[PDB]
Amino acid sequence: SSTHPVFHMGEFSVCDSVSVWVGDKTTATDIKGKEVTVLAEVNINNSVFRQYFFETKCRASNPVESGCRGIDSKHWNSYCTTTHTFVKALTTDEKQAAWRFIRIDTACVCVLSRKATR
Amino acid sequence: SSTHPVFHMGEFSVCDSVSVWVGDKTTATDIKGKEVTVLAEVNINNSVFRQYFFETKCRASNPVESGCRGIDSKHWNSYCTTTHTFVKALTTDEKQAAWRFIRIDTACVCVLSRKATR
Repeated sequence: SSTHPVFHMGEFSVCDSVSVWVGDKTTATDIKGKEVTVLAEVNINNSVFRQYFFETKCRASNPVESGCRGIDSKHWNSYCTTTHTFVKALTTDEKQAAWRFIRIDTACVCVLSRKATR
Repeated sequence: SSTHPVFHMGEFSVCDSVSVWVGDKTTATDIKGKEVTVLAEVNINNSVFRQYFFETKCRASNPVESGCRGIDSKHWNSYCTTTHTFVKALTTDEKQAAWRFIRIDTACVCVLSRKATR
């Protein structure tokens, strides 16, 4: 059936990623390597904001049984790597809410390798 | 010459992306569609933090003259789309610094299309 305009003449990617705005994140690692308790809402003094985090995870580490879709999996070995970044969030290491930079999954990238070790 | 272990037996992606931590971002659009002046440092009351933004842009919209590297550009048409996300930043719409959600470039994804219009 030709009743499919490729979703939206595109949109599909080499790998399937899922981006979720997580607020129920209770723990995250700061850039300094500190595992801290993350707050769903930022309580500064008299202001509460729902911050949330856009965590883009890999739905599949290998959309196809060889690597990524479209990729010549004979010369190129592929896998979906979830990239971690450090985001400015109000987090508490114990009983002190402070603005830190915590690692969240920002994207899911398909990496290519020539599958040739040296 | 075989003096190349594929950089790090991988790392290379279908598309070339550049992730920069920008602090000199003076303007950004809030999720509500408000063009606001972005501050390099967040001045709340008596606390100044250097926030910065991780903007991952596309170094090339088409790494190869057909689509993306490895992709069968005969059945799949490809191009690198820079994904925009809204990040919680202290921004001023004029003379009021407030925590808003501004669109930054978070990733550069290679999208695939069957190059077949319906």
